[PDB]
Amino acid sequence: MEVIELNKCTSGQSFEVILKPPSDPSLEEIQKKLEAAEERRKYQEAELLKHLAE
Amino acid sequence: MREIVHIQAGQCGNQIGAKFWEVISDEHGIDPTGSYHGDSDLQLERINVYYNEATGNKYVPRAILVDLEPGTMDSVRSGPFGQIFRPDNFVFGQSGAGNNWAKGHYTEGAELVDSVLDVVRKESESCDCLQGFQLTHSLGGGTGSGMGTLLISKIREEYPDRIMNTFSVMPSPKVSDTVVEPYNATLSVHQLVENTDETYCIDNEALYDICFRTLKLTTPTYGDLNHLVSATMSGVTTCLRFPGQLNADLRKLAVNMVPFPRLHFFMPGFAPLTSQYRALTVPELTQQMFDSKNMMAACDPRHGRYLTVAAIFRGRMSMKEVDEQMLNVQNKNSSYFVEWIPNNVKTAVCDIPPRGLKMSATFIGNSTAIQELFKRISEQFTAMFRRKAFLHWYTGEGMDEMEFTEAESNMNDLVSEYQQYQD
Amino acid sequence: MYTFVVRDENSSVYAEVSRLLLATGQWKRLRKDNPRFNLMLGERNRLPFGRLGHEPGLVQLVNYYRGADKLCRKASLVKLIKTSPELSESCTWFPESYVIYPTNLTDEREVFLAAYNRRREGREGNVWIAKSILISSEASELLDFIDEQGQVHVIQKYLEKPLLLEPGHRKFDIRSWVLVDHLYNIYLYREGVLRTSSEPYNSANFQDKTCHLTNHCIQKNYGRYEEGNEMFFEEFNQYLMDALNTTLENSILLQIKHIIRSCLMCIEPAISTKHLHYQSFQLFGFDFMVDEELKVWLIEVNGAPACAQKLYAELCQGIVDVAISSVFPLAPTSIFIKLHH
Amino acid sequence: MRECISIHVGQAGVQIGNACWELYCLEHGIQPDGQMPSDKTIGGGDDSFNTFFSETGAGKHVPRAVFVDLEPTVIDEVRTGTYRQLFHPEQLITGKEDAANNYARGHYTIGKEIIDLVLDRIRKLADQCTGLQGFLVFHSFGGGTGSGFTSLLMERLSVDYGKKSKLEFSIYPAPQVSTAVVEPYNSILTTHTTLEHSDCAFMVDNEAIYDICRRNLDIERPTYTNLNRLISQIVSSITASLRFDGALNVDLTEFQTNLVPYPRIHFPLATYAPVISAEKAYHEQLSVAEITNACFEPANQMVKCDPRHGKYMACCLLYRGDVVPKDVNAAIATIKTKRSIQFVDWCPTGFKVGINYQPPTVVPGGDLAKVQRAVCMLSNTTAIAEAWARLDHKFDLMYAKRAFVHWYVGEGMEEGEFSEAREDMAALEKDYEEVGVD
Ligand SMILES: Nc1nc2c(ncn2[C@@H]2O[C@H](COP(=O)(O)OP(=O)(O)OP(=O)(O)O)[C@@H](O)[C@H]2O)c(=O)[nH]1
Ligand SMILES: Nc1ncnc2c1ncn2[C@@H]1O[C@H](COP(=O)(O)OP(=O)(O)CP(=O)(O)O)[C@@H](O)[C@H]1O
Ligand SMILES: Nc1nc2c(ncn2[C@@H]2O[C@H](COP(=O)(O)OP(=O)(O)O)[C@@H](O)[C@H]2O)c(=O)[nH]1
Ligand SMILES: CC(=O)N1CCC(NCCc2ccccc2)CC1
Ligand SMILES: [Ca+2]
Ligand SMILES: [Ca+2]
Ligand SMILES: [Ca+2]
Ligand SMILES: [Mg+2]
Ligand SMILES: [Mg+2]
Ligand SMILES: [Mg+2]
Repeated sequence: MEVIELNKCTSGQSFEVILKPPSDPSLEEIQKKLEAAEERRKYQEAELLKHLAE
Repeated sequence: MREIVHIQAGQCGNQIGAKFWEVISDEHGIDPTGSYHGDSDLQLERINVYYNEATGNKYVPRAILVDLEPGTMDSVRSGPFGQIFRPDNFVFGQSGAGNNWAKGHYTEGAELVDSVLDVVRKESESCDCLQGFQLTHSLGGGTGSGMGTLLISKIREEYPDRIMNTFSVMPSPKVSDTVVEPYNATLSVHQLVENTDETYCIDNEALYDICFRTLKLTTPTYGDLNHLVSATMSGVTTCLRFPGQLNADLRKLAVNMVPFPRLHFFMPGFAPLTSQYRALTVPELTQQMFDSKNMMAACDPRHGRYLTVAAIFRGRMSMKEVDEQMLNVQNKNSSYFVEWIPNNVKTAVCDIPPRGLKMSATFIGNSTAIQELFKRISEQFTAMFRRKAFLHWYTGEGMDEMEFTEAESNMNDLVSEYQQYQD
Repeated sequence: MYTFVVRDENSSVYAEVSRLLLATGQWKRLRKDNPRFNLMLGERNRLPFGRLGHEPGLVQLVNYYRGADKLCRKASLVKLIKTSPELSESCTWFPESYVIYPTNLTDEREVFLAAYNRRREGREGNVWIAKSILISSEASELLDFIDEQGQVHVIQKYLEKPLLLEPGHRKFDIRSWVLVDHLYNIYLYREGVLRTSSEPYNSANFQDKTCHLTNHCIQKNYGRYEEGNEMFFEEFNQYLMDALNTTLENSILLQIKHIIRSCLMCIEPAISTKHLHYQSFQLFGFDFMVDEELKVWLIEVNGAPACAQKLYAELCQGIVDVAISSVFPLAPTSIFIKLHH
Repeated sequence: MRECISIHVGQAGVQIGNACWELYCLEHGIQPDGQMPSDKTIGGGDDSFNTFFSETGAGKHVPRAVFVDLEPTVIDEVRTGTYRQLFHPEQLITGKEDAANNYARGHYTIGKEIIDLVLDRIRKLADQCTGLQGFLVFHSFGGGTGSGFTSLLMERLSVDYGKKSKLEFSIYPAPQVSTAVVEPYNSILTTHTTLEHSDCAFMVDNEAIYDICRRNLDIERPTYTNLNRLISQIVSSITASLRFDGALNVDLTEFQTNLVPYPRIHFPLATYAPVISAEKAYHEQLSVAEITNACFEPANQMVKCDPRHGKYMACCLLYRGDVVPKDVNAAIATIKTKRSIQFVDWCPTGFKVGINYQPPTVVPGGDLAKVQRAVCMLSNTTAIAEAWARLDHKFDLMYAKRAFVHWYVGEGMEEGEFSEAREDMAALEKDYEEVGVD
């Protein structure tokens, strides 16, 4: 039960009490995922428009 | 500004659509001439969802009336709220469809469809953000069934990413105009399976039994049946027409109601239905809402299981008590709800009750018990088709038996699909 | 109409409890995977406590106390007693025990040998017993047997002077069932059972563990003196009066009630559900030893105990009354003894 | 002085952001028009509140915040609300149609078409920062925008501000105040792609906030306003050290240092007390020990779980009000002897304490009562993994049948990302059990 690093200022204070000691994707890769998903949608909608034209 | 374009096709579609606009127009404070004379701002809050705003603070429904004969739409334009519809939005022919799906879909309907799309295109272009389309129609006739699905397939080509909802009246021999209704209904169901996001199945037999047994009406009429459809159409669209949270728009309702694309056929339910001054408690609204007698598809929910449910309570009530009774129904019948979709029963509250009711409840169910509705149609269909009876009405319009076999096969698959998820 | 689920098909105790529930016409059983349940008769291992108490409008209950394993594990019980100031290392009703990990894996090997050596020099009885069974007086045999295995073991003193029944000169042990409800009332079933050894106790041969281990399976002279080597409190009480001139309540029952209170009241802050989003109850089986001085010792604690065949009805009916209906009431002369605290 | 930019995404993010900035102004004495009579350095300054408020020559204090929603109805409230004058139009961004509770729709379909814009608006606020520390992102797990677009934003922020920290305040889904059935899907999808991009994430379970409002405030049917006023109180406690003079958690980096010894285990549990009803006749003011003891009651945690059955990696006590260090230690020593606080062996058994003398502020007319002293505890327990377990269970129930999966595939997402995200959760749950189980 020890207190350490007691800091005090006009607006408050902080301290630490110890009881016991111890024992990414690039901008390119992102723009690819996005366009891939946009392409799979374009393919799905093209198959629908092809189905409707038939 | 999430607008919806409404379409009503055929005799049944326009007679029910007329009553629908008569009901909500009253709820939103719009008189037969399109002038607003309400007292609450909640009415106008989401008024642009169904109504356009013309010069002079006028509100004109965003509705398109379609038919192949002038008889029915002439009555609408001469009816109560006849003057409210945009005069240009009446599109009709003189030939008729003779209760023939082929005529509505391939011959007579093909001649008139292009001029209907010119009106749809006009209404959509004026929409700041078009949600989608809703269509009221019967499946047993010729125009609403045959041309109705033709409009859906053609509108889909032009607005493929919007939402398509239908209120579809299913035929029953107990309330029959012609023997060919099963043919038309089966041909349409195939279309709806592929082209709509949501279809509210309104079985004329359920409506009949409710009028005869529950409402104690000795001789039900189409007028009496259309009253129940009005009350239900008003209830199921309350989520869209007033300031709310869940199922606020068409795509969001679909996301929470449709777990599998082909299984988008709902059983609507309404409460109360009195044969009338007594107050209805919250427990009573809930027991009646889920009771089969109050359901309008004529499918006993105790025969299947609910994939998802959307409940709506209208009026000034205890939202705390609403949550209690809802949880009570689910917990007291958890064997009729699939256990592999957590929290699949959603409830919404609205403070504006329907005309003449202190409070009410509208029920939207996606139950596998709807499969029995398609079983009736399939049995009635094959009874005539195995003898090729009455096919000449259709083959004489350019169709082929193969097209009938295909529609039949797709509906049987739909049934088998419901069956596997019921287990 | 309350709902419950069954997740332990092998629980004879709750198989009967579930039978009685359905017999009341007010409890409906659901599929074992249905979450809209009021009561859960859960599995033994890996019971998913983290999913309880998160169903709106549902008061959920379960037949196990999360954390109770600290009391129902050979190694965990030893560590709990030694480290809990409530029980302390000087606990008088618990045999001197030690946690010994096999050499193929803290550990208490050296601490165990310090006491063992002290006895070997003090001419005192140095007969120990390891388990997780081998009884031996040489520490070399005990430690060498745990190494041949690959799981944690515990070496505790063997009661060389156990109380022997007559006629027969035979060992025994006592089983008490203890139900702790959602409020943490400690109820002790008025009916215990003594699992006796049908073989005369022989202190000069620990190789034949038939007269030393009183388990109903090992024994099963079976059924000679009493049916199924099982003696109940009525006969055992009359025996203590005829032989020793004392009652079961005075000579033994006071100590058992003390031991049960101490153990449960100690881990109460760790397992209580008084402020939890779900509620817990659990049935316990305490096993005791009695020596020729009428002093009671704590053998172990069982977290999923079975019940004596003759008492399944009465006790199971009791589990429903004070543990299940106390939370979900239905529309005496209690069989339990409340250990107040 | 180092600046902090707040980003509010989706309805839950925006509305909660409205509650916090309302409270921030009431605390720092900033009126709805942006004026601050106490700021004697007009048009500038390097004070503590400047980390959250920019300054114009006219003396207005503008929040360093950006609001993003794919549907314009929730942010239109801000544009015409009480604090409409606080923000300039550049800070409020809105689209036409939302993500419809569809993670794929918010991440791919709609997100791809508005991601470069939001970044350009953030870049505008960054340019006003002379020493930007990082970002605080508010969003829901269940919403299509809060989940889908947030994770896309988090990736871009890591690319455009790789050296800056990022903190999340995430709303965990609760069926009692939710109607979307697919929120388990979105929750786990957003956690997978956002995990490697977040430094410290505070989860708020709506079920916890809901029960606190009914139990402590006597709100039979709480509304989002009730929930958000309470949530912003906890957020104020957590962000107070960045906005006021002090020495504990002085910058966003310190949050990771003090609360996250293991990078993948960066979800601290928050506990707050006391929550007293303003409608209460009058409450007896609780002491340091009673409110500190209350921090170990599950009933005031932001996420229901049982810390008694996990292990602590870090514990941080943040007091506001009449609190002296002497009383804090007197309460801690009282709780160690009663509570079951097991720490991981590789972490020291200890508590970092921060005390701010100004007591909590309460929005006039709100639901909370003025209290003399309040504490918020930030503890890193392995017990919070219970919330992932619950969420994972619901995911598996639906994915086994592929229920609703077609909505995501229809927005261009591949089905594989489901199991990819789920496997990452199975990995997250394995790290938690390696830390707090023997
Ligand atoms: N605490 C709190 N939770 C909210 C709030 N608003 C929504 N939620 C929760 O957030 C979840 C829904 O996500 P939203 O934020 O509404 O969705 P979104 O980010 O706007 O994305 P969209 O799907 O495009 O509308 C539900 O679980 C709600 O309970 C709020 O104001 N406060
Ligand atoms: N310290 C000790 N001294 C003497 N005998 C002991 C002893 N510990 C256990 N025994 C004997 O072993 C039996 C208890 O064994 P234990 O309970 O450890 O095995 P077990 O758990 O498989 C049976 P249960 O769990 O059902 O009681 C008692 O009947 C007793 O005779
Ligand atoms: N509920 C209801 N059903 C109707 C109404 N009119 C017709 N029907 C049903 O619809 C089918 C006839 O379709 P109909 O609308 O006349 O065909 P259409 O004019 O070619 O579109 C039959 O099954 C009738 O039972 C009505 O007003 N209400
Ligand atoms: C999943 C599923 O059932 N689908 C069928 C419904 C489809 N959306 C509606 C298409 C539309 C749009 C405008 C007019 C008419 C039709 C999506 C796929
Ligand atoms: Ca012609
Ligand atoms: Ca300044
Ligand atoms: Ca990073
Ligand atoms: Mg007709
Ligand atoms: Mg045992
Ligand atoms: Mg939204």
